[PDB]
Amino acid sequence: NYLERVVAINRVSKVVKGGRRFSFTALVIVGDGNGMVGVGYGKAKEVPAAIAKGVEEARKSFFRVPLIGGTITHPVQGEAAAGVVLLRPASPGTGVIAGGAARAVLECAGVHDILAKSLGSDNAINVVHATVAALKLLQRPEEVAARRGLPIEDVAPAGM
RNA sequence: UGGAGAGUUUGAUCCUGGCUCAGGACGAACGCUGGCGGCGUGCUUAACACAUGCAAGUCGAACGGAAAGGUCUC
Ligand SMILES: [Mg+2]
Ligand SMILES: [Mg+2]
Ligand SMILES: [Mg+2]
Ligand SMILES: [Mg+2]
Ligand SMILES: [Mg+2]
Repeated sequence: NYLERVVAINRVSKVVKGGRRFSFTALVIVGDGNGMVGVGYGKAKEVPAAIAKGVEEARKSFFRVPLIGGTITHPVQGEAAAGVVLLRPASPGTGVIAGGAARAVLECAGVHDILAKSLGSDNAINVVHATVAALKLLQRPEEVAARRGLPIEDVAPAGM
């Protein structure tokens, strides 16, 4: 009952005396589609096995995403090894304006209204890691107001 | 009120970094094809050389007059 997206599958190799031993990696995104998403790498000698391992890794590594009604609360910039991803909230009309990896992550997390731009490296793994880093950096109004005081010193027009 | 990427250096990897493509636009040209209407638009090159016709006249209520028409007129 989850949403699973396999993002990138590539064939890696290792050289031995005989020749090249091939294997497969399959980066997988898994999320409940509502507010919670996980990422798992996964790797094996066969594509379905790698996909499976990615699925269990992601499902074990679920984490929670702060939404404010179908979009993220405030703009953020996430930083992976060398991938840079910029996310900004948008009005309810907009869709998900994102690239491949970022779109996978956001649509599995259950985000409907986002402008996502990748500025650093183009590797899919690092783009995914930067996106999850930005989602970690995200904040909620309720604990920012808990940290500061008098939880009205913000702007909460919609609510619901 | 608005921002999408992909291919390509390696046995494989991650960076750096060029090259290339997917969009739009045109006072356009060319290829194939071609029913109609509405509204626009048409020498971007030789400020090269130009046949022909037309693109600046008007006033008799300023004037002397009488080539033309109309006149009473011989
Ligand atoms: Mg770069
Ligand atoms: Mg080399
Ligand atoms: Mg080597
Ligand atoms: Mg490149
Ligand atoms: Mg000219």
